[PDB]
Amino acid sequence: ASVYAWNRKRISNCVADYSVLYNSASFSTFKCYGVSPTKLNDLCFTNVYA
Amino acid sequence: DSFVIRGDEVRQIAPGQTGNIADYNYKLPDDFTGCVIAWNSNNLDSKVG
Amino acid sequence: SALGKLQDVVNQNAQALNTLVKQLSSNFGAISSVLNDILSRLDPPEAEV
Repeated sequence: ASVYAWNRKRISNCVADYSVLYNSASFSTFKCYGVSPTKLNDLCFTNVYA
Repeated sequence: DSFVIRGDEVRQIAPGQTGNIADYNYKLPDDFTGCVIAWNSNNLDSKVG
Repeated sequence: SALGKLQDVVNQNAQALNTLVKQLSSNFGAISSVLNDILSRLDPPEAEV
């Protein structure tokens, strides 16, 4: 979508393995602010919007 | 400590960084003291084939 | 209210203890007031901060 009308995709009732994101080298920038990237596989969330 | 990497991966050469070469090839200590060096070397470390 | 001085001593001591205990629930400008959450959420260079 466009940035002025950015799509909000809810993520819930799933098991997320962030390793497939971390092991992907196609990303030019990989940066987290309030959480460690390698600890993401050990935490439980909700309200996830992409 | 000398090594040759890609252009975008030089930002990973810092204490407590996440990355591909950072976690599998070369990791810096959190209390690292010193300097890092980087310069473009495409004219020597590249070939047509 | 005849025993007000001893009751005042007891109340001040208990109230100071309770305020000290309640101060553990303040994050003091951090992300959380629970150390376990900070340890299990962040990398060490920011966990130290």
